[PDB]
Amino acid sequence: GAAILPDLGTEILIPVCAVIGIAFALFQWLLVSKVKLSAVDHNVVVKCAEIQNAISEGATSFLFTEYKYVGIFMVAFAILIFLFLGSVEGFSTSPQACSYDKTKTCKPALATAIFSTVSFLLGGVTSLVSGFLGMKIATYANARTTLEARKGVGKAFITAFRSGAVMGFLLAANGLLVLYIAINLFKIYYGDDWGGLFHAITGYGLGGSSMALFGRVGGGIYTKAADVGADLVGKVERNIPEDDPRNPAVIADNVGDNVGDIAGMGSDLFGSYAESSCAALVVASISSFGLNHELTAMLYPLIVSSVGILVCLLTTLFATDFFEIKAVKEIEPALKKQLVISTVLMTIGVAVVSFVALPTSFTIFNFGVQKDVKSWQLFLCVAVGLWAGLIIGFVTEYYTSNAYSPVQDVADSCRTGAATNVIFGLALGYKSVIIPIFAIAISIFVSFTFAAMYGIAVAALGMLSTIATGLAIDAYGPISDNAGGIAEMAGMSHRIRERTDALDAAGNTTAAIGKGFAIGSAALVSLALFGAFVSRASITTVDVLTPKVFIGLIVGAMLPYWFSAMTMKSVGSAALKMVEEVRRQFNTIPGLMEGTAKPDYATCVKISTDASIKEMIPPGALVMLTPLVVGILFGVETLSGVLAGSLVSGVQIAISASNTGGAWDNAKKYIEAGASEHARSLGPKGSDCHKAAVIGDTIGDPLKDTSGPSLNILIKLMAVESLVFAPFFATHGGLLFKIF
Amino acid sequence: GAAILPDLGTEILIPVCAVIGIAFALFQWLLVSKVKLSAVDHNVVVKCAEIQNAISEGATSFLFTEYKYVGIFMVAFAILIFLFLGSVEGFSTSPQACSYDKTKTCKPALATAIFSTVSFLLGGVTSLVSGFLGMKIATYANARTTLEARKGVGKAFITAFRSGAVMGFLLAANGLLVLYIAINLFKIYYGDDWGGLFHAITGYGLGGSSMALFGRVGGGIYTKAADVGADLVGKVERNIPEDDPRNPAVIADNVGDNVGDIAGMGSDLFGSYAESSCAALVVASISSFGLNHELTAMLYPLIVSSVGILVCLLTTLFATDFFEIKAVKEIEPALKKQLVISTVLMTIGVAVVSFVALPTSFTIFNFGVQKDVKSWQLFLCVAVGLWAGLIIGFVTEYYTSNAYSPVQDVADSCRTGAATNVIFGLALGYKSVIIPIFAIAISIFVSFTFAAMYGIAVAALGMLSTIATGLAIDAYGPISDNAGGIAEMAGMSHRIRERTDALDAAGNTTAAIGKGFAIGSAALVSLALFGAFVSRASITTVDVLTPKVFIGLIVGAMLPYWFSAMTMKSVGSAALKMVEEVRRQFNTIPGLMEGTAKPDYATCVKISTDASIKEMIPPGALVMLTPLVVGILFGVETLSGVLAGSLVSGVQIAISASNTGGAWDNAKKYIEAGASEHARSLGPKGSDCHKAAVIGDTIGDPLKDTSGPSLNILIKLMAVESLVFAPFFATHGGLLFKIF
Ligand SMILES: [K+]
Ligand SMILES: [K+]
Ligand SMILES: [Mg+2]
Ligand SMILES: [Mg+2]
Ligand SMILES: [Mg+2]
Ligand SMILES: [Mg+2]
Ligand SMILES: [Mg+2]
Ligand SMILES: [Mg+2]
Ligand SMILES: [Mg+2]
Ligand SMILES: [Mg+2]
Ligand SMILES: [Mg+2]
Ligand SMILES: [Mg+2]
Repeated sequence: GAAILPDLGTEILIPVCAVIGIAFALFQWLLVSKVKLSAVDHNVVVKCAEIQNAISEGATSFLFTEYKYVGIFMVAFAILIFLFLGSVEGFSTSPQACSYDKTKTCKPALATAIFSTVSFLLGGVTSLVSGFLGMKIATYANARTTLEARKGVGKAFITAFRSGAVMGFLLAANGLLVLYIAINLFKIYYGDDWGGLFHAITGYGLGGSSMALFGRVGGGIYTKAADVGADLVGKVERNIPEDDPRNPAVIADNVGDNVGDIAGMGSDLFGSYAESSCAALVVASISSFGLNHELTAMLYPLIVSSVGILVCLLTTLFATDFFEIKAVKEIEPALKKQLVISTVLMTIGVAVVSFVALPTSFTIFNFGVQKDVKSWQLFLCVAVGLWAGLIIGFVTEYYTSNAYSPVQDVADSCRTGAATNVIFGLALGYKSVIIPIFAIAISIFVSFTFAAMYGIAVAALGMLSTIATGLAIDAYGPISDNAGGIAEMAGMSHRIRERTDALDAAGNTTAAIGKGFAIGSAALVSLALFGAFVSRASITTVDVLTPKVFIGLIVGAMLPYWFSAMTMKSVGSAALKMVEEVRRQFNTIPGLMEGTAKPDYATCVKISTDASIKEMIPPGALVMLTPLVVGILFGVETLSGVLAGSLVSGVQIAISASNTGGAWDNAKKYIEAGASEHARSLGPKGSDCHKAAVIGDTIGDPLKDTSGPSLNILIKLMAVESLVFAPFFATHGGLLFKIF
Repeated sequence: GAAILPDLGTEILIPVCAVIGIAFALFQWLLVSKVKLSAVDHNVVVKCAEIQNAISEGATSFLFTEYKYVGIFMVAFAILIFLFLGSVEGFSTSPQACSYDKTKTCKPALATAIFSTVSFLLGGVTSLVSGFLGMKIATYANARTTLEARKGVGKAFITAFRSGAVMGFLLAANGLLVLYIAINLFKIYYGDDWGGLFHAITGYGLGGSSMALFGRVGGGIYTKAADVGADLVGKVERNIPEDDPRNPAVIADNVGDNVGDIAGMGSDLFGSYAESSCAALVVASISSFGLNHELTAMLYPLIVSSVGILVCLLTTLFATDFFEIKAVKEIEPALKKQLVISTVLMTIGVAVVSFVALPTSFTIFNFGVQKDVKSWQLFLCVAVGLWAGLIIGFVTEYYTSNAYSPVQDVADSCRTGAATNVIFGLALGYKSVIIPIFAIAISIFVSFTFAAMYGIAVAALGMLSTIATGLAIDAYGPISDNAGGIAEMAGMSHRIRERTDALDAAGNTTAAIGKGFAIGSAALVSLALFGAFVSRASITTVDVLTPKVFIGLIVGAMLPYWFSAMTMKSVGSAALKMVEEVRRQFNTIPGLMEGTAKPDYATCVKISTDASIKEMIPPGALVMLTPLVVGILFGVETLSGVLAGSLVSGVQIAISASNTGGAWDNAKKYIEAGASEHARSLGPKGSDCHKAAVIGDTIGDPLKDTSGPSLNILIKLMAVESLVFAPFFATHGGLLFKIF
């Protein structure tokens, strides 16, 4: 029948939790504000503050530029959405039989065409705010982390983690709240037509991820162009420290961290959150929950997320208060414990939520038939995703942390030069896919078996139920990155850089981990969305052994490579420019190498601004146009193949790129830190071994920061896009087969 | 209906063409014998023949070693083939109703369990002979190519190309003759049970690809460990010319070209040919050709191959007689003319064959139903694969020859160091997959529609119809590669090496093209076998949106990466050892760097001998065990997913790795040749640009020569293997689902 938790209870619980998540984030921002500094040893607090201003000014500046374009694109694309969805019923205004129940009347397809546009814009905008907010907190916390490092690793860790949590909590609560608001607003018009309500609502994730795609690639190109240029000429050529203020590309590099690893990453994960929620909602909308108009159960995913916010708050308190770091070897397990604790607490949280928000029996729509599902089967659906996530974290840590043998061997291979470094690095990344894929496959199998597409979507959301914490441990990294950047630029003592280098190395692992969650959840949500698309397209069977499906499958499997070709080439080209620029300034500015002359930072900022803004367009277009072109020309069966193929194929390359990139970075950190006999025998900085690592790191740069992480967006974006345009491809698509 | 050409004529025609092909091969060998030399400036000729002997001894010594292990394994696996297939009908000896026509009676399954073992071993042995005969001609032709280079490139080119033709006509004609024999031999037992006959014949391809997986991987690891070692210490560290007899790894390296790029590749393409024929045969055996016992049409594939030889013979004359070569500008065009001419003639050829060897109307088995097909549609099926082959060749040249921009930009990117070289090279390879996939997709759509799994399989044969030429142009490369290594080692003039370097460069592009054909044809044949596998396993539908298929799909898609992880790491490790070794000799043996002392070659041969024999086992096991493990534990649905997944995923990485690898190679050559202002700008040899390219080149070594090309075996092997064991899996597999 109904659940223990009455509807009005749900309607209160959700926004209350969002409000708690927001209040908690503000509180943390407030605590961080205790670290004082101003640009008006005293000299060192003044240099930190000016550098921080430079970075802040650059990051805010680029985003406004980027968002202007993306914002325009968004508005264009929303028009396409209205037009195409609107034409499905020739823009009629009349009601129609509910496609999920012929006996009832549903709102016109036109309404949905309109509201899908509204949720799209909503998601687009929210995705922009997610990246902008993360950027504001990161550019605020970076120099404060630097100053706090004067007292030790532990203190700096706290200010970087707290701030990472500012972003995590803000993003989760705001994404939750907006969606919650959107649903309640849409419902006023839809009333009893919940299928229409929730089918319109899915624009929200389409919005989120479209904007994310450009945010990730734009930011991604911007940052790696600087990073490669700065590192190659500075470290490999001119034998100076990494973020040396003599290096004209350092400002661009550090801004790059906020603009890619933060803003782009933030948008990326918002889209993950939005899509997973949306995919669970559409399926439930025509399951027993939606048909019987049972609000609490319908909003199950949002209740899961609300509780995630609370669990993550708790988990946060452990790292922030109940515990203290005194030694560097403690940083990574601190971070790892955030995942362990949250996963355990959330397992209990989901149990409770599954107990009180689900009737013990219900039906889940399953390709035209109401499948009987029990609430303990559902618990296992979200729990299996949540646990697959954790497994993925552990495996990814094992492959990217310099505490373990894979990366150490990679560093060790530097002893025979760059070529062996790269071979080992590539080999490592390839190897690293094995277990996450099994974890994903297991997740699919359990969740698919128990509750079809709905179960799979709820597994995705389970993997993202602790998104607040996931984001915190991840956002922690770029802030720690800037901290050391600012330390070197501020001429602070070697003790500070060693501390930031410890934080930053842990950040590399944490980043690989976040990528892992992004890929894992993306594979889940995409499968669910694929299934939903299939019903909506009135496809009876996706048969791999039909010519239309199979050509789609193989072409779909190529797109991730097409996409990587473009993004790699962009970074490669922009970095080539950057290096020529950096060399020139060392070669022609008297006193630069000497330390008496100040370099031109703006020119480097300009090179990575010009390249990113321009070169984000073709890959964005590839992804976004593909479902349209394929659906219109070849049709829904073929598009089917493309969805499956880009899923199973993209996922392998996404994982191996992000991990290979991470492994190289930390293999270099291992050499730079020389905190063991092995490490030292590879040093010191400047050695042939070290420069070999730098070469690896630098090749890994676009792998793990531009193409790699955007691949998960490629996959999940094409999937909501397809679901949103499904009736339009069903009705007006497959032209090439119609004319012939 | 039946065909113009009588069964008796077909029985005569086939071996005549085979005999002709062998007659033409021996002839070319005799001409090569004209270039006389011996061991036991004429001081050169003695040194060359001394050098040639170290290599010939090395190649031979390794293959025997390698073939000892493979042969043993070949025996073990054959037992499994007998046990597992025997267990289908409890090892009964009674006849049984035909699988395809219940009204009729068919031979015992046990009989087939036996013949499948017979054809398998027949295949393994014919594979080993293919690689061995290729090594023998190559090891005989290399020094002959060196000596005739004293009279310009043109004369050195013919001895090289004639020798390439020797391997190509022996392989194409021997695989044909044995198959033909095996069929007729098998017929004696099977009589009217053609279904049983040609299902028994499929073991042939399973055998060929089985004894090729190990030869490609094993030989690919021997070479490349040597290659990376010799080049990194030689050129990058000690600044001596490539293949300098000072370098203790040069003998292994030049042996490696024969043991990997000749032997391994020879076996690879044998598998490709055997599988394509066998695949075409099995669908035909239960089509109207096999039901109505129409022999000529039944052996249509073997008839296509037969005219293939003749056509390729004619085509070869154009390079051997009808047209000569002066400018190095001409070599690449001469090689590419061989593709174009053979493709045109053979288009007419297949038209002839299709007009005389097929009834104008017939039926093709189509997933349980006889599908009406017209002989002109079959013409199109093989032609589309034939032309797809040419397209793939052209595109592969565009992305791998240093006469075009992609590779030139890659070389150019060396100006900013090894990292930009690697980033650019990686991007290029990714890029390069687009058009070939499209070609493959088009071939599939056209062939699948017309004639189902038969068309597709016949499209694979179409792409391989000119294999005699394909092998000629490809084998030519390693022969040229050795010819330059011997020149250096014999200390002939700069002008000698500069000529072979041009021949070698042509060989690089030519080896990439061979890789395209291998990958292109493998995608085609695997899909047909997959199809065949599906009927044979009594699967109604391969539905992507089922838990069993989907987990198969994503896991299958991971396999190519797991396999690449092993093979890359293998070369990485062996390469690390080889460098440590070449350095050891350079630092200890007094006056070695001078030339007053002889390096210990045997040590370097041992490091690579030890690595390859050991390290080829796991990846072989992975590919061999996967169907068995998946089919038995999870069942034929999941294995369906695995097969589809490993196909669409593995092809992307196979192409991109091969092209990247070829690209870095030719970019290095480009600099080394300095035949333009731009090339000379990056030089001279020893320069930073040249070293950065060497780094890129040695990273690409395992990419194009170990992992990359082996992947096409991974895909096609798993497909035949799955087909052969289908009844077993259908009957006794799926355990994990039965018990729970
Ligand atoms: K990081
Ligand atoms: K070659
Ligand atoms: Mg850097
Ligand atoms: Mg950074
Ligand atoms: Mg940094
Ligand atoms: Mg890092
Ligand atoms: Mg970096
Ligand atoms: Mg080499
Ligand atoms: Mg070689
Ligand atoms: Mg060579
Ligand atoms: Mg080569
Ligand atoms: Mg090589």
